[PDB]
Amino acid sequence: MEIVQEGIAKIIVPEIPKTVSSDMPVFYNPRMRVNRDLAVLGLEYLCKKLGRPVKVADPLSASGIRAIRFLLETSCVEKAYANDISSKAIEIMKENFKLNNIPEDRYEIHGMEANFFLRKEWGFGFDYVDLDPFGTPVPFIESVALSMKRGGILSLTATDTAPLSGTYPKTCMRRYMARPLRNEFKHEVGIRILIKKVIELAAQYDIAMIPIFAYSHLHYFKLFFVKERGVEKVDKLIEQFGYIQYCFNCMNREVVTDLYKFKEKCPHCGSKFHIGGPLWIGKLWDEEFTNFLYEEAQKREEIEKETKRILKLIKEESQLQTVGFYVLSKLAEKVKLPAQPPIRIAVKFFNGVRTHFVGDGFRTNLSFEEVMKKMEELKEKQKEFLE
Amino acid sequence: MEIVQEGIAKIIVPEIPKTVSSDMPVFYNPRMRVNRDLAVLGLEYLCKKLGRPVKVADPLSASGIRAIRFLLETSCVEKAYANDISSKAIEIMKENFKLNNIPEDRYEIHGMEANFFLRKEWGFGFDYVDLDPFGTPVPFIESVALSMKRGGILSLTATDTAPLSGTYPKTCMRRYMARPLRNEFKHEVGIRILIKKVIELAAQYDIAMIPIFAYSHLHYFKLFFVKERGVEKVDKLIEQFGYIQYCFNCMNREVVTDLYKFKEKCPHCGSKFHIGGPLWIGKLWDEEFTNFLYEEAQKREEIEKETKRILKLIKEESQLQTVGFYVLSKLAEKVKLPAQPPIRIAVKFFNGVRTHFVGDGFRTNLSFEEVMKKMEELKEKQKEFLE
Ligand SMILES: Nc1ncnc2c1ncn2[C@@H]1O[C@H](C[C@@H](N)CC[C@H](N)C(=O)O)[C@@H](O)[C@H]1O
Ligand SMILES: Nc1ncnc2c1ncn2[C@@H]1O[C@H](C[C@@H](N)CC[C@H](N)C(=O)O)[C@@H](O)[C@H]1O
Ligand SMILES: [Zn+2]
Ligand SMILES: [Zn+2]
Repeated sequence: MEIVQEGIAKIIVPEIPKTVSSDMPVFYNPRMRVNRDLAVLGLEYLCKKLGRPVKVADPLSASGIRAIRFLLETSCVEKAYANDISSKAIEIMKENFKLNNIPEDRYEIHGMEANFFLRKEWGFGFDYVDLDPFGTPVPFIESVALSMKRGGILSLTATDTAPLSGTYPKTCMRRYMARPLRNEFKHEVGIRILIKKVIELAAQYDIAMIPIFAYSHLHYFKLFFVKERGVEKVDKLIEQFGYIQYCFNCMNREVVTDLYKFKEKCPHCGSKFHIGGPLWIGKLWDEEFTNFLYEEAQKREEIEKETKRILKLIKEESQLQTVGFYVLSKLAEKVKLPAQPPIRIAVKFFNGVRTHFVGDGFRTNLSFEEVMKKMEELKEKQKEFLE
Repeated sequence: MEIVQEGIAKIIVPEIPKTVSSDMPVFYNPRMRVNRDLAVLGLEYLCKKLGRPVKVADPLSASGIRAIRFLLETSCVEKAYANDISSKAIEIMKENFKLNNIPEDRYEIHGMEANFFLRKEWGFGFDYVDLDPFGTPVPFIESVALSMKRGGILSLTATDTAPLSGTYPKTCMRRYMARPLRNEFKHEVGIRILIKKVIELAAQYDIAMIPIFAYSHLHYFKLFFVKERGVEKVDKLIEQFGYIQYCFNCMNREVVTDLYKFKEKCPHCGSKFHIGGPLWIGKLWDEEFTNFLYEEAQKREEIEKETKRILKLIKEESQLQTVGFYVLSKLAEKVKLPAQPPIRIAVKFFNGVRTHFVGDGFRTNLSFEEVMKKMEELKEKQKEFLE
């Protein structure tokens, strides 16, 4: 119905509405461009790390765009295995591979349910898997983990951000077995819950799925994991499950890994100290992986400018990783600050860094009390020097 | 190699060792007789409840004994679907169906991996599934839940009792995401952990798998679940997840569902108050289902006498359901009781009932302090009337 270009790929896709959401359930959504850019960069990383030809899986392929961009824009793909349960998805996919002049022996197209596709007796494990569902990836996690080769990377998307972010808490509990927190850093809480779920499902088979990258945008989450083996590595991951206590009155927060250590009342203002989790309380970014993504992205003209800006922000963010973050406007509303300095400047007063999660958000190693003290010191010297 | 009879069935099986464990990994284990008796009784229950022909699944069939006994010893099986990934398992299974003169249109034999077998596009859901693995059932739970019809019953076995019972705690955590308790009621803790795992895996798909029967013997667990639909029912199940605090010094125990409520020290003796769970803190037995099993068992000559005795004990036990139980010998060792009355008599002093879990174990609604008080009152009137 319509021809579009993304990166080096050209594809035929049904016409899409004048405007779409980031998680729009259409055959091809151009707003997922950043997502696919990241997936391509993540694969190139593996190309450079393994230094050999890899086999990649695209179990939920639709137009075939991801598999195609993998083949066209990375150096090491021996063969791409694309799949979709939808028959017309398949037809379109076929024509799209041909449209990009991709040799037949470079790919396989299948029309199976994704779990069956992944669990086929291939005789080999996948080095790279991109799992890109509408909604939750939960139903496919185990099959992906089992199908992947040791040291392989998973490119993952989830669009069920509403439950994970606290809009629908009972729904979140049913699917992820965790209590969410609908606060100023709700998207981070959501991502950490998702990570926990991925890890525990793989852990059932003594597979260690280590998170190495996180990205939140509007109504989707983007994660990367690397698969490893050994019960000790699984154990290490599990040890980094925990909870976040958070106060809606004053925004105080605290990480708890010791079940004996929960506090009913917020030590700051005495309001109810809510509990979020259990969830991943470890790092959201592997420094080296993240740095590579950024550097490699900059060498590619076919990578969106936005992806490059986001990666630069995430690089900065990855150097001061914390559980949760602060939002300047909300702190300001709390202490009535005369004027809010631009976030780039604001973070400096807190020895912090910007976060991609929210425009005026920031991470810091300072304690909550210290942060509030800084909010008072500022405002105090703002008012004093105001004459 | 050898012909054996179990119930009404006659089967050919490889010769087995002079002696075997309850969980012996052989083609056919006669020590699982009680397990299979229960499975047959559970199916007849469904026969009487639905009053129509049912389709049953035996995804891990081996000799075919369960499917065969279902067909021969119950009234309502329209068709049995048996499966095993092992080729010689298949050969044997075929001959066994013929040996029992079962009409061809009454069964189907498949040689697939059990998850693929279960997830086949059958065009119908299974009314009854018997899942009988060596070790953990975890890898098959989701496929079973999805394949089952609403209102269908699951007959489940697990033989990985060592991790669940606290012998291997890190292994338990990896597979079940729970801390076990290697105490006097360790097998109950293990079962409640297993139940929790089953529920949460089904919950991922908004399926409510309600436990209705539990049985622990030596090195295996036997559970029954019924499948239901509706997020509210799933919610109800999740609400019955919780923890058990237990003291190894004095055997004090307490159920905690409120994360804020954990105590570091045992309120009785001040020793460390350990935490087990999260796990199922609800009922282990549906009264009606359990009663039926017992009554129906008594009408069947081909049902083991042992199964009948066990069911009678469980019937008694199901009328006073508690989280955890006490073991007389261990309490006695604690307070040095002159003589331990037979458990049948002992339970009366505690307003309790016997438990099938352990010979001299008992359940009671009395608090720990009350139990200990009874241990002191007894011993006191034992010594006073000793002259
Ligand atoms: N269970 C399933 N098995 C296989 N394919 C599925 C299944 N469920 C959904 N799909 C396909 O899943 C695809 C999901 C899409 N979000 C894929 C998007 C694609 N990766 C892109 O970047 O454009 C749809 O094309 C569905 O047809
Ligand atoms: N993944 C699998 N898919 C299908 N069959 C399997 C799988 N793993 C193990 N099996 C078969 O699982 C069976 C497990 C047995 N414990 C079955 C016992 C049988 N239910 C009985 O009562 O005698 C073995 O016969 C294996 O061949
Ligand atoms: Zn507060
Ligand atoms: Zn104690």
